[PDB]
Amino acid sequence: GGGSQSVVTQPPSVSAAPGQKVTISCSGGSFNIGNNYVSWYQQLPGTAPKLLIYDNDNRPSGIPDRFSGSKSGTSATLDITGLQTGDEADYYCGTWDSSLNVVVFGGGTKLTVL
Amino acid sequence: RQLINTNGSWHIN
Amino acid sequence: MEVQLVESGGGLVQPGGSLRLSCVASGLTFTNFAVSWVRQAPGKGLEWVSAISSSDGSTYYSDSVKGRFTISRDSSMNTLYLQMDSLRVEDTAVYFCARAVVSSDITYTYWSKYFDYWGQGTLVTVSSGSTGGGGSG
Repeated sequence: GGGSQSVVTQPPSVSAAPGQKVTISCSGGSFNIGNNYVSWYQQLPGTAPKLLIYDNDNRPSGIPDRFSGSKSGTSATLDITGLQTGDEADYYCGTWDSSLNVVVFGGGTKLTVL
Repeated sequence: RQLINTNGSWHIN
Repeated sequence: MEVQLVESGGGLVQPGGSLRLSCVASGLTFTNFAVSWVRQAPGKGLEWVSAISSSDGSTYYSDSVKGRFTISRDSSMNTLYLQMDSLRVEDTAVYFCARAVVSSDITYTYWSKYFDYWGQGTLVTVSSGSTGGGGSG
């Protein structure tokens, strides 16, 4: 199809030059981000998605601290500082939705570094 | 934490 | 030892047909984790599809695949499957196997479900070759 709407919304794209800071937000509702825990994923081109953040702001062992997450209200945010060209990828937040009863993923944000 | 790992159960209700 | 969640069984099929995907874990355990299949349609975002509990074998589905898909496991303890019947063009997507860490508060109302490891995924294309506009989906 063409354009559409998502349960949890993210900007379609974000960009910044090497070294800068970038933020990607997810806006949801009470039944998903409002009451449940958010996680974030990095999907490198043609690559298996990988967990960046879990339970709103925790980092798994091999994830550098320039990646950070926070949650407020029905919104969640992923912060990436010291941007690097290798950071180019699609980013998704994820959360259980108590109404739809599925893990809902945000629409996705394509990060370009230039 | 408030959370408690279900040890492998996708859901409980 | 290499760590792998390998999916396979992906392929081109006609609408109405069926396929069986399998996901094999190597170098990682399923003990104390649930497992899900997540797909990604052409140029779209990640969509949860189905899950199974390593604890009691309970099964769960998104409303869009219910009655058509069947998730299961066998005695190997490191292998699960996704039987896909009555396939529809919109079922076209790359299917990822992903290990789930699941937690909830004591009243089972607040939930934390995240995927800490994923496979490269297997591609499933459902079409007759006729679509009216570019690729299938």
